[PDB]
Amino acid sequence: TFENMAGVFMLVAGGIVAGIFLIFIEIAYKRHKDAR
Amino acid sequence: DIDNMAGVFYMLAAAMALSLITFIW
Amino acid sequence: GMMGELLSGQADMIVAPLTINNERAQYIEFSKPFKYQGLTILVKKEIPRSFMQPFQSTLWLLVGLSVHVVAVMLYLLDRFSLSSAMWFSWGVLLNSGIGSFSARILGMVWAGFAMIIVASYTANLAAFLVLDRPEERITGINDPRLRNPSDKFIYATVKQSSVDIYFRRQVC
Amino acid sequence: ANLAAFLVLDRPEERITGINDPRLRNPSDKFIYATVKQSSVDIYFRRQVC
Amino acid sequence: FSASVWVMMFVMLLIVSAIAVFVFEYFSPSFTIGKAIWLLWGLVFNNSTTSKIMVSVWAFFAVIFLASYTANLAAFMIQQVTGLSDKKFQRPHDYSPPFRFGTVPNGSTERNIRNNYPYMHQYMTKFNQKGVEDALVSLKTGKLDAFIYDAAVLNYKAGRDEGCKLVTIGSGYIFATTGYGIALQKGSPWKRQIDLALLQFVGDGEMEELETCWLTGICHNE
Amino acid sequence: AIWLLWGLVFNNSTTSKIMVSVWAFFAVIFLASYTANLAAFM
Ligand SMILES: Nc1c2ccccc2[nH+]c2ccccc12
Ligand SMILES: *[C@@H]1O[C@H](CO)[C@@H](O)[C@H](O)[C@H]1NC(C)=O
Repeated sequence: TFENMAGVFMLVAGGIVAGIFLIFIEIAYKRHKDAR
Repeated sequence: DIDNMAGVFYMLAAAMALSLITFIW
Repeated sequence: GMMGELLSGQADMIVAPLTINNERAQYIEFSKPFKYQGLTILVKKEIPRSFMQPFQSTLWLLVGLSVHVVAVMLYLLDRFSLSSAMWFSWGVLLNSGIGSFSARILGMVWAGFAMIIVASYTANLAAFLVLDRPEERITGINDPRLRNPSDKFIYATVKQSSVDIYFRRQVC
Repeated sequence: ANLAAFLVLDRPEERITGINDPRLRNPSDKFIYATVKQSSVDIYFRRQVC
Repeated sequence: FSASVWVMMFVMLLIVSAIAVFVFEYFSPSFTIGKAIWLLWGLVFNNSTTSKIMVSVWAFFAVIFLASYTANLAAFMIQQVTGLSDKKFQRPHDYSPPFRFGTVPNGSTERNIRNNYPYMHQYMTKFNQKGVEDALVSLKTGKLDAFIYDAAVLNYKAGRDEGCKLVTIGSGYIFATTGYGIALQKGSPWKRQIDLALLQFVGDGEMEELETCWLTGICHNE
Repeated sequence: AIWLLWGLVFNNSTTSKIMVSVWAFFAVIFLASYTANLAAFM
């Protein structure tokens, strides 16, 4: 509807994207460290 | 709200009492 | 103005919206009105924008630390008598269904905490949505907000029209 | 939604608001109300233009 | 509530679901095709490690969205002829139940409505009454469909009607927003005083109490 | 028994199956009534 929903939806989408991007490399580095 | 804080902290005492009871038993 | 122009002979008939007044009728006779319509108050309409994240942050920090501390302390208690612990806590937060005596009481207290926090969140959302900024800024001449001539809210008539006469013809 | 609406819109105790209340104006036989005696309520009622 | 924003919310849900299923498929290093959809619906629904965190936070967002939707619905749930320009009056024969209305012979309403649509006056001549009380009785007993008369008296009767079963069609739809006035005499020297007195009374506002204690429309709902 | 009893009452937690299901429905009704009462109170 108005900004009350659009803004929070955009913030949630951006947080999802950033979290996925960070967690992918974090898990990759953690697995590399565990199995070196 | 201040009332909500008190309401949510009321159950914390019961939870910690149960934790102490199950730890000592 | 127009009334003086009419009285001076510069006009013979006025076809325009002209409020009927006693002072005007004392010098210029009027005809039957087209329709009856009073005067109201015009105020710009604003859409509120306030979304519950900015409402509180201290409660979010408190719950975020509380979940971790209770999870670690209860896992330590269970071990006596990590990644797996935090995964289990997140799964229970998502759905209470899982997918010696310490486990039962832990589940009961955590489900009660989740229920009370979600109920409080829903109640706050509903209250703040039904009690948002209202478009009601005035109700009439007797509205208290109209009475105070505060500099914060500035409002006045456009000219010396019938509104001015009505204001001048009031006892209070 | 139905539960919430029917709970917030239940029977209200508000039956009158004053002399100008429309429900007081109608002398309908369904709602019967009168003064006890000829006290000052009667004088106030008699001393009204309408 | 679902006229225009429904399409936007549906397309947003579709695109976020597509993004979620794509990233879940890319999170392969059980079956992606047979578990991603189930998990996506389960997190959104109330009772249905890279993927776990995003699934949990999206479930929390879905719970927030459901709470907001319930609050919006709660806020929302708070809250026939339309004048003479309808075909019901002009064409009563097109309907199986014949239309019947009341009027006053040797009155003013019939003389006002005979000028426009004379067929309406001819039809009304068959159905005639002799008082407002007869119209009220007919409306209470259902013997009359609608009644046409002066706006003020009709509104007063509707307000004081028992059960509020008699109402008009909106407000401000009066065909001729006329008045009553004072019947003077041709050439009488009172047009210089009566009008001034009436205007002074209107300006000073001495009619509010009269209209509150003499009209007092009971049937008011909000 | 305790786990099923809590699960039916909670939102997201053949003689016994029918009674458990109907009691879960009753618990949902009770939760809805409690939420409505809180909304009226606030
Ligand atoms: N005067 C009003 C109220 C007075 C007391 C309690 C609730 C009310 N709700 C209203 C809602 C709409 C208009 C007037 C309202
Ligand atoms: C006009 O008709 C009405 C019928 O309602 C009747 O009461 C009245 O006496 C009539 N007037 C004349 C002048 O015939």
